[PDB]
Parts: sequence; structure tokens; C-alpha cells
Amino acid sequence: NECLGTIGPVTPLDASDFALDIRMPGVTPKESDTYFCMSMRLPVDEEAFVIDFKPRASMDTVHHMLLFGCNMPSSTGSYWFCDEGTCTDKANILYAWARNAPPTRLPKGVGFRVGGETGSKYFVLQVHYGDISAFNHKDCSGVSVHLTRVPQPLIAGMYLMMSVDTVIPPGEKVVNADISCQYKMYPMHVFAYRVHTHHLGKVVSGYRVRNGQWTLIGRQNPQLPQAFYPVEHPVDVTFGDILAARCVFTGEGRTEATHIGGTSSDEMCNLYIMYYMEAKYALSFMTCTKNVAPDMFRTIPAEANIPI
Ligand SMILES: O=N[O-]
Ligand SMILES: O=N[O-]
Ligand SMILES: O=N[O-]
Ligand SMILES: [Cu+2]
Ligand SMILES: [Cu+2]
Ligand code: NI
Repeated sequence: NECLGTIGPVTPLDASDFALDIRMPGVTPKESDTYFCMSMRLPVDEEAFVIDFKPRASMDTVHHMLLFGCNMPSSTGSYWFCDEGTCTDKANILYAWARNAPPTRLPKGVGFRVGGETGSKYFVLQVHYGDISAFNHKDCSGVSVHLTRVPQPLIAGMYLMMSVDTVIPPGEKVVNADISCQYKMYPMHVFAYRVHTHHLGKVVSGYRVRNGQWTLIGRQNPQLPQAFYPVEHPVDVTFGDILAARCVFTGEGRTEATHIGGTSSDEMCNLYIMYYMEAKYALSFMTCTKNVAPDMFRTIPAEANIPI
């Protein structure tokens, strides 16, 4: 957790492997619930694989950490408030660290592909400070990332499901945000999932639908720590399957309508489905921002409507 100083952020591990430490540049937050961000350009231009993550966080002050891969970080320089954004392009989430929900490891043989022609060129670290009650001292919290240039037999990726058009009228008891897309790639295997909502979300659920049958991928209270939780049973999604997600929102407590957006007063319905694929079939990211089968949600399991 200590700042690195003279030895810097790159530690050789083996002939082909190295650790990259992505830390805050000795920051001292002034308010509670501060969101700090920073970027590291990858040290290698060629293709590499992220096979492990080690959290390096002060247990007193850090609420959560997020690590992203992208090509255009929102800001240049040393560090910034993530109120100005994380990445200008698509931020590909790699890792979440929650205080009250310790992370689960990548399965062995699984890595994210980064760098090269098409991979992420930058890491962006987001650190959410909770208490900030310490003393006035400098903080260097972050993540140690294990990189290798040995190709991995299985490639990790992210299937992101997000609402874009949700409107939650003020005081409205239940507002559903439904998301659905047909899967049209090679088989992916879901091993982890993360849900994200702001203060109005009560339950988020995602399913694979295969010939009318709903198989649960993940279902979580978004007010609980937003870590990646492992899937109960590894769920394969194959060509012709439908991915379906529902967030349940309340409008109660709000004087005005709440829509999708980036601030605390806005909402989000995000479901991050972390998968692996065979390397020769793999693609690193997919997104569903649509609702292609809206009448299919008539047979959605009851669990998706009651809170956990
Ligand atoms: O039931 N969707 O294949
Ligand atoms: O992915 N079929 O077990
Ligand atoms: O979750 N704030 O965009
Ligand atoms: Cu947090
Ligand atoms: Cu959000
Ligand atoms: Ni399988």
C-alpha cells in the first residue's frame, strides 16, 4: 500500500511477466465521498494479457476501487475528479474492489487482452474515498496488475447491459428498466457479474433466455457493495440466446423526474457480465443498450421484481 518512490511502478516477475502498480499520486481528499481518477499508459506497445489483480488499498479510507482499460482517458496530467469522466471513449471495466465484498480471482488460464493494435492502451483507476477521517497524510491506494505476454488459452471480456432511455417519474412506486439483445457471437461463459445503479435502484437481475426458459446469471441489491460477484453456476451463452436484464427503480423521495445520466441525481441501469471465451473465438467487449424482445419480459421470474 506504500508509495513506490525510487523503484517506480514496474516490477519484473519473470522473463515474460511483470507487475504494474497503478496508485494514486499521493493524494489528500478534502471532503467525504470523493472520487479520484488517474491514468497509466501501458509500458508495452505490443499485445499483453492481464492475468491477476492485487488490491493495494488503505482499509480505513477506501470505499471502492474500479480499474478500466481504454484508449482516451478523460483527463491528462496527474489525477482528476471522476466527475469530469473516466474515459472519453468506452471505459472497459477490468476489476472492482469493494470493502465489504472481497474480490474473486480470475480463473487460471483466463486473461484480458490489452495493448497491441486493438487492445486498451491505458489503465484508468477510480478510487472512491469514504471516511477521509485520517489525521492530512498522502494516500497511494490502487491496484497491482499482473501482465504477461504469454497468450492465454481463455480470453476474459465484458458484456455490458445498460439502459439509456429510462425515465422515472417523481413518486412512482415501481419503474422497470428492461434490456434485451440477441446473442450472435461464439459461446461465452459467464463467471462473474456486477450491478450498478444510483440511489433509486432496489434490485438488478440478468438472465440468459433460451427457448423461453430464463436461466439466472445474477441478481443483486445495487445498494450493497458493487463488486464483481461470482456466478452460482457457470452459464454459457450461445448464438441465438437472448440476454435480458431488469433494474427495478423507485421514484419515491424525488420531487422531479429521474432519467439516465452520469451524476448522483441521475440514474443508471448497468449490468456487467464478465465472461471468458476460447481465445480463437474471443472478443473482448459487447454491449446491449436495446430492448429487442420487450414482450418476452411477460414471463420474467418473480424474483426479478422483489428486493434482496
Ligand atoms: O427464447 N429465446 O431464444
Ligand atoms: O457450455 N456447455 O457446457
Ligand atoms: O455512478 N455515477 O455515474
Ligand atoms: Cu464506493
Ligand atoms: Cu453510475
Ligand atoms: Ni459450458
